Amino acid sequence: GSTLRIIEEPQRDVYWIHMHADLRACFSTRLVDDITGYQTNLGQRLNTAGVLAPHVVLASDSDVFNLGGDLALFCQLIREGDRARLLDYAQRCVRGVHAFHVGLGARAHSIALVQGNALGGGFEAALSCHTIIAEEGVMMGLPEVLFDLFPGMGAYSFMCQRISAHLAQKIMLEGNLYSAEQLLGMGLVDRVVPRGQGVAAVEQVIRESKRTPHAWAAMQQVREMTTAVPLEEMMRITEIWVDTAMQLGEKSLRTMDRLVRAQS
Amino acid sequence: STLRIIEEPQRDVYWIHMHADLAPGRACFSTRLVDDITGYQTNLGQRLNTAGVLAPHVVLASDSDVFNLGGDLALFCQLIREGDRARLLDYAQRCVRGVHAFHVGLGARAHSIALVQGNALGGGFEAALSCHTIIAEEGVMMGLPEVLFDLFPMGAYSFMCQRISAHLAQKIMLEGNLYSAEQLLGMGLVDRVVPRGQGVAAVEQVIRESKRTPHAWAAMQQVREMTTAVPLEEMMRITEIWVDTAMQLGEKSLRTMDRLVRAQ
Amino acid sequence: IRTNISTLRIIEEPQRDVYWIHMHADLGRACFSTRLVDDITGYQTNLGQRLNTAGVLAPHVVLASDSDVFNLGGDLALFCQLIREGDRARLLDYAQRCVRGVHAFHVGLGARAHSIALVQGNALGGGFEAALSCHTIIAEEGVMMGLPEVLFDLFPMGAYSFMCQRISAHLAQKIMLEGNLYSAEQLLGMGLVDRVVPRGQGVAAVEQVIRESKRTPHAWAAMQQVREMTTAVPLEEMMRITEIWVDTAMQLGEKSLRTMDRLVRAQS
Repeated sequence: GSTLRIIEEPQRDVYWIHMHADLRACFSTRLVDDITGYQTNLGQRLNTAGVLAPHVVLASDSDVFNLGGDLALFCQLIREGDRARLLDYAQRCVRGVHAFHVGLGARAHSIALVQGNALGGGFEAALSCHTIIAEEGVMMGLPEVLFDLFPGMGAYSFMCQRISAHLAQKIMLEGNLYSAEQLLGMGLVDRVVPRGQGVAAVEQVIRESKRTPHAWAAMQQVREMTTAVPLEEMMRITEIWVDTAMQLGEKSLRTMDRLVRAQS
Repeated sequence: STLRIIEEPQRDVYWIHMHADLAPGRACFSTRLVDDITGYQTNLGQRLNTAGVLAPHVVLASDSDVFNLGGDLALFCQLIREGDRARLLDYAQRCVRGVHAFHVGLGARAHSIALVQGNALGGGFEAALSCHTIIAEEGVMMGLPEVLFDLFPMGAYSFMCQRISAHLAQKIMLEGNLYSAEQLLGMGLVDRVVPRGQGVAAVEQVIRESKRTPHAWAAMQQVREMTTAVPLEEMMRITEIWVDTAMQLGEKSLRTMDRLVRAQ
Repeated sequence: IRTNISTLRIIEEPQRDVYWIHMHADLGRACFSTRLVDDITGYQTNLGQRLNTAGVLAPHVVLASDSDVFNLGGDLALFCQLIREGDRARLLDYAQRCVRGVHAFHVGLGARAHSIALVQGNALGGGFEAALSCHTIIAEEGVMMGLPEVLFDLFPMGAYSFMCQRISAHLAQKIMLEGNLYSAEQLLGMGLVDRVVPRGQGVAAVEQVIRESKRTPHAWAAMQQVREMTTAVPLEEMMRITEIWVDTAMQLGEKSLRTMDRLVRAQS
């Protein structure tokens, strides 16, 4: 769990997950394992304690939110032809984001606090939460498509919850980066605040939300039988993602190599 | 006794005016009102089918200074304090049958039109959303403020998702805000907004337009049935969720509901 | 099993896997005549087969028009003839053929192709639906689109299915029933079209979409696979809707039929 800085507030049942406590700021296998590990642990305690409508905040201790998938790993596994290991990584990432999407199995309120740039998997992670709070500037998008890498952490599924299937498709293929304000007008982020005011915004959401715990839980039950993204669906999409990733040529791999270096 | 019905078999237009019995009490969905509405719906629907009338029109309106204040809070408090889940569930199921009937045109592929000339809160707002066309007069306020005392909203979510994103629908349902007709129009939650006292004229305009394309309307309804229509069974599973949550309302929520009844 | 595919003017660029289909090369009114529909479906199958065999990744197919309008929709003259003769069989056959044509664009000819509709003239009824079936719609200023046929009680195919991909089910219904015509600008703000450009700049706009899109072939193919298992409109669904369409069409009254008669003459 060295990759995470955890702050737990049992009294009010608010829990903070800070990524990149070990520090590129990406979803390394260690970070993914640490996140899923904590999600499972926290979810178990919440269930066992019978807590109603807990809040879980996803944040970052880095100057960026999260740069997405572990491109260095992708290049290694693709060049080695290790589909099995790549698929496993993808599935673990999906379990992570889906957990936020369904409230860790504890009907929790997941809040993404984006105070830096969120690219690829990073943007997907934010979209997996119930509420997205971003500061100015910040920059969010899936530019990885520009070297022909299909987004692999539920971008389409999560976006369709907020926008049309067609627009979601356009955004995913275009490879553009959007400002927090642009995303707000697009309905992809919920609140935009000045720099350094992110945490304050999160507290506002919590305070307002904590006044309707049963209503929240009920809403979550309804989502579960209606609009919720099925984990089984996301897994079938990971098969598509891995198959496409494994077909990346050296041009793409080399570009990914250069990106890692520039960011690292 | 709770309804003032005006039938025009000449042009197959049927007006349902709620709250005819008050002409003194609370303008809400009392058990009697719900029974009266569902009873008439079933009767009219069967009559229309037997007569084979194509694309009839049914208008939901109110004779009170408000459209409808929603669920019978006075009843809820009684049943909740008595622990009578059976009766509460039965009430909920009857309400769902009523709103779903409007949604599917009474089983006669009719055109449901909600004429909202007064405030529509909770169930009242949901009733309007269950119709195919919502006509509101300037100044009118609609919303689901009951969530503020932790009472989950019926078919609100189901109906809203027909007009807006699942994400936005969820946010609206949990915020507990009231919206003006003007705002609702820009949000896509109401279809037409006209000056006070012009509501009926607006309804007649919709009727005239629609009556000029009966076969096309019937076809559209057939398509809806095999695509986007909200399943009755789905709404009936949601009632289970609703009752389970309602039965857990604390004393403070009950007192708040008590006061609201008195005030209204 | 290849076979012969003059209602179309085809321009193929295998050098870059781009293929242009220009409707109304034979030009009566610029609508979906039985001849045009057969020409389109025939070419779609031929090209699709070639693309599949070649294993080409993310080919582009452009639907355009050589007429001053994009497409006026269904063959009203044919409808009136069949309806008055009570020939449901032939009417249904026509509808199903149209559905196969539009669905093919929707699913990229079964070769994961990127379908682009270049609308430089009015697109009515089937014409508007045809554009909505594509993945990208590029329109020029001044162009009007809509489904005014509903006005004489003719139900719009897959218009509803295709619109629900871009807008709410509720708004789709209203647009489907109102019978209004919308400008390219209006459609853009509504999310029903993707880009609006000045007159005569349509082709340039298409080239721009293609040039940029060609940088992400594998990504496109993957997206199409996801669409297939999630939000793509099933051919089965459209076929069931054709039954509803024909049953309604066969019930058109004298007034409607006469209105259709005059429309054909006016447009012709």
